[PDB]
Amino acid sequence: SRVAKAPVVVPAGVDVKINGQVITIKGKNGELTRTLNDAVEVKHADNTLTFGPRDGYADGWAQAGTARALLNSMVIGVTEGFTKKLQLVGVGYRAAVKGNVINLSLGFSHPVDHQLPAGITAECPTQTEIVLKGADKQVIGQVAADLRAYRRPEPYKGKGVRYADEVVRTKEAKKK
Amino acid sequence: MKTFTAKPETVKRDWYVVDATGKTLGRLATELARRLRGKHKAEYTPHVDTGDYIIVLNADKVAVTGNKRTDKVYYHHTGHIGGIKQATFEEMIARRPERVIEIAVKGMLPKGPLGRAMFRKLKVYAGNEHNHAAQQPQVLDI
Amino acid sequence: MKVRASVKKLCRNCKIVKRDGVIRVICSAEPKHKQRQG
Amino acid sequence: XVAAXXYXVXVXIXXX
Amino acid sequence: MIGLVGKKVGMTRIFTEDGVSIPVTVIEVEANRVTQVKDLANDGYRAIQVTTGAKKANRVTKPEAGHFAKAGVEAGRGLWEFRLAEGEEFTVGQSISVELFADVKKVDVTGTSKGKGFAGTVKRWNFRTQDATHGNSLSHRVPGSIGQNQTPGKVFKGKKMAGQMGNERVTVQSLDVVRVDAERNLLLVKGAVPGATGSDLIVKPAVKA
Amino acid sequence: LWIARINAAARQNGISYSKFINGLKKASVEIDRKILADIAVFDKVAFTALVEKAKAALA
RNA sequence: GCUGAAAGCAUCUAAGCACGAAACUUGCCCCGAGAUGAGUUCUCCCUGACCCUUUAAGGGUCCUGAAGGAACGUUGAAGAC
RNA sequence: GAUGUCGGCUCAUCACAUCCUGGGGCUGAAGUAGGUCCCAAGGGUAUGGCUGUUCGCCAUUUAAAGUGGUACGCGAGCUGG
RNA sequence: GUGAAGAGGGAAACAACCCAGACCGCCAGCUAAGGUCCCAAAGUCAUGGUUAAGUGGGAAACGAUGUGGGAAGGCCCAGAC
Ligand SMILES: [Mg+2]
Ligand SMILES: [Mg+2]
Ligand SMILES: [Mg+2]
Ligand SMILES: [Mg+2]
Ligand SMILES: [Mg+2]
Ligand SMILES: [Mg+2]
Ligand SMILES: [Mg+2]
Ligand SMILES: [Mg+2]
Ligand SMILES: [Mg+2]
Ligand SMILES: [Mg+2]
Ligand SMILES: [Mg+2]
Ligand SMILES: [Mg+2]
Ligand SMILES: [Mg+2]
Ligand SMILES: [Mg+2]
Ligand SMILES: [Mg+2]
Ligand SMILES: [Mg+2]
Ligand SMILES: [Mg+2]
Ligand SMILES: [Mg+2]
Ligand SMILES: [Mg+2]
Ligand SMILES: [Zn+2]
Repeated sequence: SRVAKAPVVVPAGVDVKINGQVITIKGKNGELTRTLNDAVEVKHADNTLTFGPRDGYADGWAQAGTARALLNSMVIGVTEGFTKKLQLVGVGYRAAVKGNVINLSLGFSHPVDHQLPAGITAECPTQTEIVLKGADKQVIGQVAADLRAYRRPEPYKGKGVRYADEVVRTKEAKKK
Repeated sequence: MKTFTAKPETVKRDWYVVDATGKTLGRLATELARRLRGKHKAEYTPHVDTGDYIIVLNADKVAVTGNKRTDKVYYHHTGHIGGIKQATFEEMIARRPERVIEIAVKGMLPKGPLGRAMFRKLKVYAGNEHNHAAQQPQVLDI
Repeated sequence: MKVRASVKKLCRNCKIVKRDGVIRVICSAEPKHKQRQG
Repeated sequence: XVAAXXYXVXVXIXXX
Repeated sequence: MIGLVGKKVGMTRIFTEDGVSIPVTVIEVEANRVTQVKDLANDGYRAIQVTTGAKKANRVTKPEAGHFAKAGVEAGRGLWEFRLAEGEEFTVGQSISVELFADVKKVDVTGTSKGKGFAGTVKRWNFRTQDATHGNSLSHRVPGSIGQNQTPGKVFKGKKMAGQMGNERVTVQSLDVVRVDAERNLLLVKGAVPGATGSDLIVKPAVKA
Repeated sequence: LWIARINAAARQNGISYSKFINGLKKASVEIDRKILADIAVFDKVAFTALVEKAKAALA
């Protein structure tokens, strides 16, 4: 509704090719594509994109709002991109990036090596920090969740892979 | 005079080819059953097989409505004490697509020797190719 | 997780959501307030 | 239960 | 990988310098000759048919003789098939020796178990015997109850009962290879294998690995 | 049996049994089902004429 | 859980995407084309004359008897037969 | 005008309201070990002393010694306390 | 009221329920209860709605931004939520 009615202003240097339902957004950072729901009517007008419901579908507006939000993120992705930061806490917890594989020592008896997806690149400023870069918002979030899954922040000391912004609620050890 | 009766030795049968792509499972099956039995002919006789030969192509692309792709369950018992086996529609399509159509049509045909004979005139194929060009099947939009 | 026939909001942060065909109560503040109808 | 109190002290009919 | 057809020669032992006696089964693996190569185009699957040993000329039927003549090999005592593994190619008439198992380490041996004839439930299924004394009447090795009562009203399929025991195909898996002797056409494997002395054996690289 | 045969023959001419019977009644045709089934098998031209009469009455 | 509207926020779900158990389908072992829907591949064998009638997947005569099988005998770590 | 009773022995088969092993949420969950609820029926799941006993108590084990249905499963299968 | 002492059609099968009371014959017609996609006789009939749960095609107190309709009302360009 409100989300769908707002048009997405395509900035200069981004090419939007609409073929049926398949829409492709190409920019300097990369090229992203997806096929929209049949109930969504996407129109490219001037330097903006208008999303409206197609007749004959009950959901209609609901689908249009989703398509609008997705399309907006794609534009942002192919220009500035997205960044996710993870911080390690726990003493002995270290990370290192060798090419596209992230090697993590989370206090296990075996080494943990996580293979990165095609479009995601990573860097370690310090041994306890990982910064992910990419063009796809969904993919970058999935990778961050996978890394966090290995050692989720514990509730007594906060040790584990946590998001940089995430606040971890800590409790006391029973009583006495 | 007495009512006419079809003679099993003089029945004239024709060959047809049907494409199952994007057709509702049950609605397609009823038409197949009618023509296999011969209910569409004026010479219909309940004790004589007066139907037609039907080739079904693209059995793997048949359609079902609702959530029946993942919720329609096919059950069978092997005969051994436990022996109760189950398979969903999607699993059946993956393993043996022809079975889905065959099972539906069999349930709609008369039970007994004559019904089994009628079933033999149905040829179901998973793909788009058949090997019965010599029989010159005629396209049937059903 | 509290599996109950009667699921309801227990505090102001509790939210009612229907995932699949199950009514659930998710709470940001208290993990004890997580509930599933069943 | 049916057939108690003993029958043939166990063999049934006897005689047979 | 493909295997070879051999013959059970018997059992013995190998004393190691350390002082360990290894029970071994001696398998005579003579040269296996390829008689037919199955391909996907003509047969629908990939395999090789092999023959081994020798057969009296007067005992070879004309149908069988013609088959061997097409391959150009002399008649053997039987025919066995082995499924190919895609990266494996063989030609008709090629001879395969026991050297195939030079670096295999573990094998699976298939043979026909010794026949025990009609066996009772005690021997065939390890059923427990009932009391020998204390009043038992003619019921020392009998099966006992075979079902419940009226509700089922029948005996279930697969009920363990007396019948033919043995004389069936059996496979023993993961047997260590002890020695491969190409000169003597011998293969020594640790442990016992199914069959009696003189029986045909099928040796293949272990699948479980 | 007669009804089943009439149904098939009528549908070949593009009408259902139920509507066909109604049309004959409206056209005051009193041929019974035994005879109708016989004509449907032996004289297909005559059966077509019956169907046209039924269709005209229904119109 | 990720992305994400309906519901400018939130939200694992409605569209879309990812994980997840000795259960399920496989992978391992054995039986298995009476699977009457009776399948496939390789090899081997037979290349004669005449009549009759109701004229057809018809009957008969003489010649011929293959590949192979069975039977019989000596038997088996196979077996109640 | 007959459907033989309790317990034992032999041989079982199914349900899941799960005793063990597998997965998970909450914890007044530091760890170890627990409590409670959810998913899960693949396999596994004591021997003796006393008593006709089922049961129970006791001794010593075990990863555990589950709860029920099957004519309170099973005498044209055994026993007969 | 029916069965008993009553057949026929329907309710899958089903004395006692629904429809309906069998003098005999017919390869004629109209209807009742109940039905008309196939098994299996007859509408894949017409028009306007509702449901997404295979609800329909088993079950309560109670729980829930499921969704359709109706009459109010706080509140809102002194810019509401
Ligand atoms: Mg019937
Ligand atoms: Mg005695
Ligand atoms: Mg005695
Ligand atoms: Mg004795
Ligand atoms: Mg009596
Ligand atoms: Mg009696
Ligand atoms: Mg349960
Ligand atoms: Mg399994
Ligand atoms: Mg009992
Ligand atoms: Mg009895
Ligand atoms: Mg005594
Ligand atoms: Mg006594
Ligand atoms: Mg009386
Ligand atoms: Mg009746
Ligand atoms: Mg009836
Ligand atoms: Mg009367
Ligand atoms: Mg009428
Ligand atoms: Mg009909
Ligand atoms: Mg309609
Ligand atoms: Zn709360």
